[PDB]
Amino acid sequence: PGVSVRDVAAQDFINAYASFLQRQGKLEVPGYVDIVKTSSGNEMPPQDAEGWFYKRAASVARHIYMRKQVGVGKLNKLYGGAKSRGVRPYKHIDASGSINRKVLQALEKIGIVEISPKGGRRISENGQRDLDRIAAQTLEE
Amino acid sequence: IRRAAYGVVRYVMESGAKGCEVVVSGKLRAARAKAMKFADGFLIHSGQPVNDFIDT
Amino acid sequence: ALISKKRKLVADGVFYAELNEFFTRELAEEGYSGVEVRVTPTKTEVIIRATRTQDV
Amino acid sequence: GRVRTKTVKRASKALIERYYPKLTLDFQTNKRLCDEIATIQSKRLRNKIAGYTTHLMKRIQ
Amino acid sequence: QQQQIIKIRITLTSTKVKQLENVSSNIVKNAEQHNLVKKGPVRLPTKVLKISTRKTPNGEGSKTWETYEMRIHKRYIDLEAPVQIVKRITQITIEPGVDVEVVVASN
Amino acid sequence: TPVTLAKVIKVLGRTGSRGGVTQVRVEFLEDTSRTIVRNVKGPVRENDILVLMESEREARRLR
Amino acid sequence: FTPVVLATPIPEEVQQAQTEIKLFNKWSFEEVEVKDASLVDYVQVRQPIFVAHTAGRYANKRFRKAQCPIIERLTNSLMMNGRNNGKKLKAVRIIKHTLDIINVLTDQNPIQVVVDAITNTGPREDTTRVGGGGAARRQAVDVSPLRRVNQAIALLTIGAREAAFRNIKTIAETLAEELINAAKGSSTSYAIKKKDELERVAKSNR
Amino acid sequence: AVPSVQTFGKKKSATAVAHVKAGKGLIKVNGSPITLVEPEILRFKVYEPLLLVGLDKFSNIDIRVRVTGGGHVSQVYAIRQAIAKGLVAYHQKYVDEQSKNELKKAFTSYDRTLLIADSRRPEPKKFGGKGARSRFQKSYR
Amino acid sequence: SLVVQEQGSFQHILRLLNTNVDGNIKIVYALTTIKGVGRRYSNLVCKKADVDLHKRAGELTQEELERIVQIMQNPTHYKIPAWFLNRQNDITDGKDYHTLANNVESKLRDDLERLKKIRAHRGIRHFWGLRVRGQHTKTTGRRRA
Amino acid sequence: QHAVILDQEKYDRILKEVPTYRYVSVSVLVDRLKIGGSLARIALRHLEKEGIIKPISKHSKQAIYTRAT
RNA sequence: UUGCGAUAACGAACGAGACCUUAACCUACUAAAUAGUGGUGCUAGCAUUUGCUGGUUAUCCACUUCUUAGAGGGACUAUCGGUUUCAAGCCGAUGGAAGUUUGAGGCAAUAACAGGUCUGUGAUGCCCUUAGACGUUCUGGGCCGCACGCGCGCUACACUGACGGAGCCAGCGAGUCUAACCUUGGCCGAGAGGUCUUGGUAAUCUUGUGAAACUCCGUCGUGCUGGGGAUAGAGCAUUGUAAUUAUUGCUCUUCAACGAGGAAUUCCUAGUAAGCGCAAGUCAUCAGCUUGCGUUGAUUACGUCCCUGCCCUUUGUACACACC
Ligand SMILES: [Mg+2]
Ligand SMILES: [Mg+2]
Ligand SMILES: [Mg+2]
Ligand SMILES: [Mg+2]
Ligand SMILES: [Mg+2]
Ligand SMILES: [Mg+2]
Ligand SMILES: [Mg+2]
Ligand SMILES: [Mg+2]
Ligand SMILES: [Mg+2]
Ligand SMILES: [Mg+2]
Ligand SMILES: [Mg+2]
Ligand SMILES: [Mg+2]
Ligand SMILES: [Mg+2]
Ligand SMILES: [Mg+2]
Ligand SMILES: [Mg+2]
Ligand SMILES: [Mg+2]
Ligand SMILES: [Mg+2]
Ligand SMILES: [Mg+2]
Repeated sequence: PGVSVRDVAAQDFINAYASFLQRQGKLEVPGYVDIVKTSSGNEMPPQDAEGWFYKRAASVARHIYMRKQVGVGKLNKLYGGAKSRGVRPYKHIDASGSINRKVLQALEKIGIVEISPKGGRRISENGQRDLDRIAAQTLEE
Repeated sequence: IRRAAYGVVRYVMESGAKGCEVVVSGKLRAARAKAMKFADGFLIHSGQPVNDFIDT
Repeated sequence: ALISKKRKLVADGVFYAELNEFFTRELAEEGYSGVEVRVTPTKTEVIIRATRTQDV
Repeated sequence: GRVRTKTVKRASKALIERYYPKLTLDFQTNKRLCDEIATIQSKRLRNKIAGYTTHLMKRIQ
Repeated sequence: QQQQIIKIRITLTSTKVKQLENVSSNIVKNAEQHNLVKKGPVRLPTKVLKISTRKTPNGEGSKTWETYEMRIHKRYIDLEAPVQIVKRITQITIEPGVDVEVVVASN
Repeated sequence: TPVTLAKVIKVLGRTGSRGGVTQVRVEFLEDTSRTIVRNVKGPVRENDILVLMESEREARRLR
Repeated sequence: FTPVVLATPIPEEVQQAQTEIKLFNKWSFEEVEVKDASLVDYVQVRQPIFVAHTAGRYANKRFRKAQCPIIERLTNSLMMNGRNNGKKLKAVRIIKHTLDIINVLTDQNPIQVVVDAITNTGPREDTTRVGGGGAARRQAVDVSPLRRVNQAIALLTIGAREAAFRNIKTIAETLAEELINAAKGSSTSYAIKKKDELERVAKSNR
Repeated sequence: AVPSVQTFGKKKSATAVAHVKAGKGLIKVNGSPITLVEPEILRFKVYEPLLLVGLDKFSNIDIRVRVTGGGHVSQVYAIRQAIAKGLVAYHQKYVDEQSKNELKKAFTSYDRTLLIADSRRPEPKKFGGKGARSRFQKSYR
Repeated sequence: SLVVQEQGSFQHILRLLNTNVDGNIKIVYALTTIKGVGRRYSNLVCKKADVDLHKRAGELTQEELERIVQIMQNPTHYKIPAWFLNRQNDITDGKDYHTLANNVESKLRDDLERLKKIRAHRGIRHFWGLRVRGQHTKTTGRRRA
Repeated sequence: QHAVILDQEKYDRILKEVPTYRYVSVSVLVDRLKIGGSLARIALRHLEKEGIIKPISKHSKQAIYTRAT
C-alpha cells in the first residue's frame, strides 16, 4: 500500500509529474526555451515547446530518485543520442549542459534535489515526498 | 659449410639431443641463392611442444 | 617510482630485450647464450650465460 | 567428423591385449583406471582412448 | 619491538602464474605458522595486453595480423604482522620475475 | 485437378546438376503400395507427405 | 479457475491465461486444425506459445526449423532488407497488429488464417535447371513439404514488404491483407500470383 | 533465518540474480514489479515462469531480482530464468521433490532456457572482414 | 496537456516575402520555401509571433502573416539572440543581418565578387568552378562540378 | 490531393461512413476517405470519443479500430 | 594419407591429430572493503505499518549464489535405436553446460615462387655521391593539385521511416609526476567549449564507459516531403610556432543528384549474415579506415561437380631455363 516511485510506469509517472509542476508553476523555466535544441546531436528544438522543461525536470528528478547521485555530465550523457553528421556515420554526442544544469538548479530551489557531498544531486527529504505523492495519485486516478 | 654444419649437427647429437637441423641460406661463390638443410635426428614442427622443447 | 604495472612490466621487458641484443653484440666471441635479470630490491644482478666465462 | 587417430586406436588395442580381465563396458571406470595402467599426458587424450576402448568391449561381447 | 599488528599488505604482480602463486603460497605458509590473521591471495583480474601488427614488414600480401599477448597476473595478501620478525622473513628470498611491494597503512 | 498425396518410402539419392534435386521413392496414400519414384526440389526426408499433380510419370534423372 | 492475490498484484486478463496459453493474450492455439494434410508436421501448431519471440536454436540441424512455431517463422521473414536486420521487437509488434486486423475483417481465428495462408501459397510443383549452362532445359520437379512452408512464408512476407513500401498503408495491414487474400485463394495476393507462376511453368516443363 | 534460495539466469551477458525467500506473493525486478519490465511486448517472457505453473505457487514467496549486463531483450530472458530457477531451488530445499519435479517438467516442456542457460556465445571477429565469418569484398580488377 | 480540435478557414497558395508560400502544409514548413528561412528559423519566429504551430499556414490570419514577416526582417529587436542568423558581423558594417529570399543570392554574389576582387584564392577557385572548401577533386564531382 | 483541412462536406461523411467500416486506421481513412494522415489521426481520436468506433490496439504508428456493436 | 579394409609388404616417423590459448558448466573446494549478497551490529528518509531506499566493516557480523582466479572435475559423439562389409563411421532420439574438430583461433611438414620488402634496422655485397652533397638542417610549397577510367567504402532513395520527448540496457581497452594523460563534480555558454576543483599509476577514479540501433507516446503523411545533406555563405571555439588549399567541432542559412540501380560481380551456413554503436591503433588536432568488442538477430542448405580454382590417378610428350 505504501507506493514508491518504482511501482508506477516511467512514462505514466513523468507525464503526470510534469503536468503537476506545470500546473503548480514555480520551476523558473530559464528564458532561453524555444531557441535551444537540448543537444548538438539534435536537429530541432523540442516539438511540444510549451512544456518539455517540466518533462525534463520530471525525468531528472525521477532519475535522481532511482539513482544515488547524478550530476550534470552524467545527465548530458543520459539524454544524448545519435548525431547525424550528414555523410559520415553517427556517433554519441552528449546533450545540452546548460539546459540540464538549469533543470538541477531549478529543482534545488523548489526543494527536490540538494548538494550531496558524494557528487552532484541526491533527492531531498521533501522531494522524495513530492514524487511519492504523485506516484500514489497515478496508480489510482 | 658442409664441414661446419655437420660439425655442429653431429656435435648436437653426440651431446645428447633428439633432433637437430641447420639451415644455411645465402650466396657462396654463386650469384643465385640456394638453401640446404643439414637435418639429423628427429624434430616436431607443429604445436606447443615446439615451445616446450625446441631452441631456435 | 609512480609508474603503472602495465608500464613497469613492459619497461622491464624492454630493459631485458635491450641487454639481450647488447650482450649479443658485445659478448659475441665469448659464447653468450642468454641473460637473466633478477629484479630484487636494493640491487639488480645481471646473470650472463657465457660458455667461455674465463675471458668474460 | 568423429574418426579416431591411430594413436587412439593403437593404445586402445594395446589396452585390450593385456587388460581384458580388468576394465569393463563402462566408460567412467575405464577413464579412471587408465590413470594407473597407462601414462597419458592429457585429460582430453585419456578420454578418447578410454572411450574407444569402451567401444571395443561393446563390440567384443 | 613487541608483537604489535601493523596492517601490512603485500601486493604481488607477475607475468607468469606458476612463479607468482609460488610466492603467494609461501606468504600463506609463512603466516599460517606464525599464527597471523590474514586476508589471503586475492586474485585480481588478469591484465591482458594485446598488440596487433601486420605480419609483413612491407605492405605486401594478404592482410594478415598477429595478436601478441602479455598476461599480467596480480595478487595481494593482507596481513596484520609483528613487523620485525615478519620483515625479517619476507625481505629474504625475493623472487625474480615476481614484483612484490609491501605497503603499511594507518587503519 | 485431381491431386494425389504420396508418402516417402526411401530417399534414393541426390540428382540434378547442382545436387539441389533429391530423388525419392513414394507410395500413394490412396490405393497404397502403388509405388513410384519422383524428384523433389526442397529438403525432403523420410515419411514426408508430398503431392503429385500427375499419376503416371517416374523420375528419370539419376547419377 | 480462480483469481489469486499476490503482494505484487497480477491483472486478471493475464490471470485468465493461466488456464490456457494463447497468442499474445488473445487467440488460442486450439481449433487451428489444418484442412490440408502433407503440411502437418511442417506447420507448427499444437504447441502453444505466448509471444512470437523465442531465442531457440532451429537452424543447427536439417529439420529443426519445422519445430519453430509458424507465428515465429512469420515474424522471422519480416525483419530483413538490411535496414530491418535485427529488430524482432518491431517484427513481433507488426504481427500483434497484423493478427488484430485479420481478426477485425473476416472475423474468424487469426492464427487459422495465417495457417490457411501457408497451405494455400505453398508451391506444389516447381522447376529446376537441368543442364549446367545458360542454354539449358528446365524440368518439372515435385516440391518438399518443408519447402512449401518455406516458400509460402517467403512469398507472403515479400508481398507484404512490397505493398507496404512507398504508400500510406502499413506493414501491419498489407500483410493482413496479404494473408486474408491468400486464405481465400483470390489471385489478388502476391503470394498466390507468384505460386501459380511457378506451377504453370512446371506444367510446360515436364 | 527465513527459508531463502538464491539463483541466477543468464543470456549472452545479462546475469539476473534472484533472491527468493519466504513471503507473500512479491515479485520484483530491480526495485519494481513484474508488471512493468520494458520491453512491454516481451512482458510475457517474464510471465511464463508464473503462468505455466500457476500464480498460487508464488503466493508464499518473495522474489527480488537484480539484472545487469546485456541488453533489453537479453535481460528479459535472464529474468524468466532467474525466477524459474529460483522457484525450483526453493522447491528443492524446502518443499517436496515430487512438487519440484512438476515445476521442472512444465518449465522444460515449454522452454528449456527457463532453467538451462543457452550456450550460444559471441564468436570472435576475424581479420579480413567486419564479421566473424564475413569477409571484405575482394576486387580481382 | 491534451488534444484540441480545429477548423479550416482556409486560404491557398500565398505570396509572402517574394515567394509563393504554399497552403496545405504547416506553418514552419511552408515558410521553408522562402530562401534564407529554414526550419530552425521558421520555428523560432512562429513562436516569437505568437502563432499556433498546427495552423497549416492557410488558416493563418492576414495579420498573423504580417507579424511573421516583421519578425523575419528585423530579428535583433525581438530577442533572436544574434547567433541564430545567416550574416553576423557582416562583412562591412559589423551588424547581424538575417538575409532573406532574393537577397541570399545577392549577398552570395556580393561575397563571391568581393573575394575575386582582392584576387583571393577562394574567389579564384570560385571563378574556375572548382570546389573551394579543400576537397579532393581527383575523384569526386566527375559528371558535374 | 489529400484534404488537410476539414470542411463540412467531408465531415458529414466522416460521421456517416466510418460506420460500416470493419477496420479503421490512419491509412484506412487516407485511402477510402480522402484526407491526410494528420486529419485521419484527428478523425480517430474524435470518433472514439463519440463512440461510433471502439479501440482495439491504440498503438502509436498503428491504430486498430472497429465499429461499435 | 582420418581410419577401416584390400594387400608383396610389414612395421614406423614428420605433417593432420594430440598440444597451447580463448569462450561456454561447476549453488563442489580456496577466499576477498581493489567483487558482491544477506541480516543488522548501527543508523537515517519516503510512502507507511513493510515496500522502496540512502549510508559506517578494531564508526559491525556473516556468507560466496552472482563476479574474480588458483587448483581441480566435465564430454569420451555418453546411452539407446537405424544403417554400413554388423567395420571405420554416419544419422536420429534421450540425457546433458556443451554431441558442427564443443565454437573459435595459435602452431603447422617436404618442396618451392626469380611473389614483395635494399624506402623498417648500425641486415648486408657491389655500384653511385661525398662539400656547388643524393649527407644533414632551415624557410616555403607538394604528396590533397583535376577533362577522366578503376577499387574498397560512407550517406541514402523513406511510413518496417524521419523528427521531438520519454524509457533506458553492454562488452574489449586505455590513462599522468620516469608530468600534464583518462577526467567525475560545481559554475559560465544555445552549442562548441571555457574556468575552479577533484579521483586515479587503476577489479579502487573516470566508469554502471546511463554507447547506438531498439521500446513507448506524440508531430509528419507518400509530396524529392519534415527523406537525403552534396555544394556553398556568414559568425564562435579547440589543437597547434603556424589552420590559407576550408585540421576538426559548433549555430543559422543554401538543400544538389538519388524513386532501390544496366553488363556484371563480392561475402556468407547459428549468436553465424546483416543492422547498431563502443574501445584501441596511428593521435597535439583530424576516421567515412583497420584490429577487436558487445547490442539486436533472421532467410536458406545440411547437397553437388553445373560454373571457377585446386588435388590425385590414367594416357600423351620430340618439354627438364621444365608450354614464360
Ligand atoms: Mg565537467
Ligand atoms: Mg556535424
Ligand atoms: Mg625425425
Ligand atoms: Mg606430430
Ligand atoms: Mg594441430
Ligand atoms: Mg548429384
Ligand atoms: Mg557483422
Ligand atoms: Mg562462485
Ligand atoms: Mg623475387
Ligand atoms: Mg621479381
Ligand atoms: Mg643540419
Ligand atoms: Mg598519399
Ligand atoms: Mg582497394
Ligand atoms: Mg526515436
Ligand atoms: Mg559495464
Ligand atoms: Mg527537402
Ligand atoms: Mg592531416
Ligand atoms: Mg581514434
